[PDB]
Amino acid sequence: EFNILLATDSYKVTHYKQYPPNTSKVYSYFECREKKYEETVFYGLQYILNKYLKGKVVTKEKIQEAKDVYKEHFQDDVFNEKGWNYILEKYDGHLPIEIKAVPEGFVIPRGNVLFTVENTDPECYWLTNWIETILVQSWYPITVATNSREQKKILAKYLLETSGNLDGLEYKLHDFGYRGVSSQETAGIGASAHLVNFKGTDTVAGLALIKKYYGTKDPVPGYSVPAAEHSTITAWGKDHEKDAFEHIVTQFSSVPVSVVSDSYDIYNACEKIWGEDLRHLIVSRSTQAPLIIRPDSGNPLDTVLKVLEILGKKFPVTENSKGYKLLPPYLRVIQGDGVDINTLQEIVEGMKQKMWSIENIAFGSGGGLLQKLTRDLLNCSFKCSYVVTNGLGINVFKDPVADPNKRSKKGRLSLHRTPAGNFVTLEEGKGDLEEYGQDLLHTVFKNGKVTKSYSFDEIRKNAQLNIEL
Amino acid sequence: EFNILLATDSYKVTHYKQYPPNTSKVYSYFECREKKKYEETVFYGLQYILNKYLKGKVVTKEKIQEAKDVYKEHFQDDVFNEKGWNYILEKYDGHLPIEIKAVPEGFVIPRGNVLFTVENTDPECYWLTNWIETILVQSWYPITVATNSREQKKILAKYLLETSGNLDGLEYKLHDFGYRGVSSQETAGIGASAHLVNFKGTDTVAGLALIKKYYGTKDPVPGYSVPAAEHSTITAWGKDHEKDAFEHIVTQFSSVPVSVVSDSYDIYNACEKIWGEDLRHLIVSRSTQAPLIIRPDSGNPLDTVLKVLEILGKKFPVTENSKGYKLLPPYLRVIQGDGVDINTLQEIVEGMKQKMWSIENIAFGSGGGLLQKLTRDLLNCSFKCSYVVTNGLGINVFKDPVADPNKRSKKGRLSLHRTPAGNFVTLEEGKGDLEEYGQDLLHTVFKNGKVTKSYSFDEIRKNAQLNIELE
Ligand SMILES: Nc1cccc(C(=O)N2CCC(CCCCNC(=O)/C=C/c3cccnc3)CC2)c1
Ligand SMILES: Nc1cccc(C(=O)N2CCC(CCCCNC(=O)/C=C/c3cccnc3)CC2)c1
Repeated sequence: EFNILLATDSYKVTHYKQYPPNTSKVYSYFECREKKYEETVFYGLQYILNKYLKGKVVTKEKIQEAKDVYKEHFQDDVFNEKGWNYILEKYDGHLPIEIKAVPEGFVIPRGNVLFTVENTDPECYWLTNWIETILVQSWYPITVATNSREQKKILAKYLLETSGNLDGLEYKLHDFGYRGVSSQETAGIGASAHLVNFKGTDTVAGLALIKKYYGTKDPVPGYSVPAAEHSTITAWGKDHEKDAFEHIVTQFSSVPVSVVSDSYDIYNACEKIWGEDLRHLIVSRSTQAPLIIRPDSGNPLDTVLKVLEILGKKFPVTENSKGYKLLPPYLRVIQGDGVDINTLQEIVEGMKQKMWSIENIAFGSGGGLLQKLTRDLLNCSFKCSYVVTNGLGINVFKDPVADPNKRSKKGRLSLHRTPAGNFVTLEEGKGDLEEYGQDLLHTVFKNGKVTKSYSFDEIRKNAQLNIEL
Repeated sequence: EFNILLATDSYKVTHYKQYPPNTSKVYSYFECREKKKYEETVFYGLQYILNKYLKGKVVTKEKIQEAKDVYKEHFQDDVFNEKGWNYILEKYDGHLPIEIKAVPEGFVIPRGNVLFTVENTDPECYWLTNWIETILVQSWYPITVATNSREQKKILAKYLLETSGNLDGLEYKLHDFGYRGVSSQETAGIGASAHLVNFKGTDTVAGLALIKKYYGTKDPVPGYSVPAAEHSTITAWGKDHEKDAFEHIVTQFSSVPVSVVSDSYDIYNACEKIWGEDLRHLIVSRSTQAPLIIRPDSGNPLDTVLKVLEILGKKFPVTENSKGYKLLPPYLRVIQGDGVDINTLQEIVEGMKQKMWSIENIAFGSGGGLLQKLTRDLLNCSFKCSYVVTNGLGINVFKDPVADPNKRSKKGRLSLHRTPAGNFVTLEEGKGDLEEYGQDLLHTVFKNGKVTKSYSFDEIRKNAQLNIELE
């Protein structure tokens, strides 16, 4: 079972002995520090509040387990047993913490307060930063959701330019990342974050997480279709690739079906197998049930362009109302190898230059989508900005000489709309002056309870692109 | 609760309809594919997966029904192999009819070798082998963390031995700072445990419980830490009182090593004029067991380390060790734990060496670089079907994409062997059966729902030792 007393960085065990004597308040905040990626989608806090922070999180057994572990880990008795016991006894093991946060799905420029944390009992001054470690992990769903939304912006731009509309947008970036993340837990968190922006996923773990922690009106938040893998083609033998293809598209004759076509020779597969031997099985398919040809190797742009050129010579191409070429409706491509935000841009731009509509393609992304991301992409960071010691509040901050980008904010913070409707973070308690209206942060956790929450449907609404609105 | 029926890539739900008819066996393997440097990989983490997710009764009627219900909506179609999952429930009380054979954990194996194989033990469950690809391929993560951590240990060992003449302290020279910087609690425990294969210092507490539960150590714990400050504990004093914070902290922890982040405002002033003058008397009186460890945390990591050492060498008595390298007094050391990854680590120790500073002077912390800034394509960790039985005939299967020979997979039944010169070879096409190469190094570790062979964390560490530590 999870034990919050064992879910912090080791050094934080020792911090209660380091703050100024008679400190009754430690007040901290989270931002995606300013330094590409100008605005971040705030998502994932609610998962952490519910799974890890709410309710009775301290027990006698957890305190004893922690004590025993830390005694050996530090080769010394430095653990605040009394401090944890106080929480157990006074609050029935509910954390005396208040968290205020911007609504989930909100899209906020860099360098703004996203949430704040403070203790609600003077005895628990040390608890605010105990829980930095677990809260800072919100970087991950924030960053996944942000980077996925940034890819959506690219796809929207190019789809609108090449087709005149956004039809199909929220299926154009499919999550392939389940195997390529670091754990089952990560898989669910990251896949949920991608689903803020798109509807297509193979990372099944995302569905249960959303259902449990956020909720949707629809039975599920994301969808998939049948598709082949190398094992299901290659198992037939090298000389029987055509047989595998015929079997699979016949098994799935009335739903869209993706078929990995590069086991031996993508270009032969497209030109000869699909384009000649099995063409009669493709041209007969419903518009609601296309064959989706999947290359999976080689230079992504060059491979997509060559696959399209092949198919456009074997199948009847049309020219849409914008002047771009369009495969027949029973035939599409999915490129799901080497896709990240940079190659995504390269591919759609190269397709546009060769007069191929983005309607012809969808993308899959695995590691690029869910794994090839770090906390330093958006500089997601938690810092103390205010303390009260001997009854006096002081504004506190770091400001390292050699790196002004690491300067932190001072004092009590609030988030506001400017007169032009942008965001601003007021420091030093200046929000109290009421020159910029009401604080946009809401209390979402207090004293062991989640006090405000968002459905997944609301999060999605909040995270929509302008071009969509 | 975890449901293995919902723990696969969605498309794999449809694959039972795609394999050739009359297929009784699907046999697949995992490797860290070679790429025409990370030449060798530490095999670690499978045992976690086997125990946590794969062993015992993993199928129930309720799990079947919930998968069925989710998949109907997710696919907008009924494609789920309810019959096949029910078969396992009724026939094997929900235990997976799968055999997995693996190289022992901690083993260090060159790229492009079989590390483990998976096959179904019941013909009806031909589809189950690749169902569990997704969950098993996540072993990429502990392998990669353990590998990348070991490659960093190789760099540290080289420069420590050069600058000092020995490896003392090596075991503590790369500390895990990564708990906040990973994507989840579960990742934290897995990655931290992988780093501890190579080192003994960690602040990622999650790693300890994982090792205790799934591997085990003769010692009470596998990893250790010391007291240390963060910006909050310094800055909470007010800037004008940074010296008061330092004094308070080193006096609180006067008898153990203590790390004190020193860059809140001006790292150079803190070193030269706070530690180097105002509080010097509290540092020179410390035990060799209980040094002050000054922690910069900003600026160019090499430049900052070199400037910090230059300042400290002017304020504190420096000696020259027997190799000619400068050494701080024993009550004073440095920890650099900003911007550290395998590339910057190398830069910093080389820069130190060029300026005649012993690596004895320094330890490193690494967070995102150690545990998060890694992907499955670093070592090309990959799982592929290499053998099937169809109509009772075994056939060697493989991929070989025309545009990428690096993605060619191995053929047939595989086995891993020592070569006559003591290297490793993977034999393909069942050639291991010829017995020209001594015993297969793959052992059965899972069979029909049971974990059949386990390794302690101690054994894993032994297996993963560096040669230089052997020598
Ligand atoms: N306009 C346009 C253009 C392209 C297509 C379409 C269209 O019909 N759809 C949009 C795409 C949507 C999903 C397709 C997933 C296919 N699945 C795979 O390829 C699975 C691979 C995989 C690989 C590795 C790991 N896990 C899974 C089906 C509907 C429309
Ligand atoms: N030769 C030599 C050279 C350098 C030192 C030493 C020496 O005494 N040791 C080696 C190092 C070992 C551990 C020190 C960790 C200190 N912890 C921190 O700085 C924690 C920071 C942090 C930051 C972010 C997230 N989590 C934690 C103490 C023993 C010997």
